[PDB]
Amino acid sequence: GLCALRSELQALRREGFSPEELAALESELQALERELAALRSELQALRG
Amino acid sequence: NLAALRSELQALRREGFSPERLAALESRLQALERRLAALRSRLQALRG
Repeated sequence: GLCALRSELQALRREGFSPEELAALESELQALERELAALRSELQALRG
Repeated sequence: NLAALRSELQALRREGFSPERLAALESRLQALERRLAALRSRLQALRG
């Protein structure tokens, strides 16, 4: 799940994977987090 | 919890809220889920 992928990247960073090696994966995860946050705020806006 | 989000979307639809905004959000949720599983796969290839 989103949570597990977040914990997997922390693990990879703990195991010595560098930012250049993970930049594309970390930036994709960040965007999905932010898109999920957006969807939830759209729902609150409808309910509002 | 994307299942929860889907449940909220369907609840709002039953309650008469903007069917078109809800459709647009459902569409974005599908696209987000496609990228989520694709990211999951890329991480699995690295095998920690």
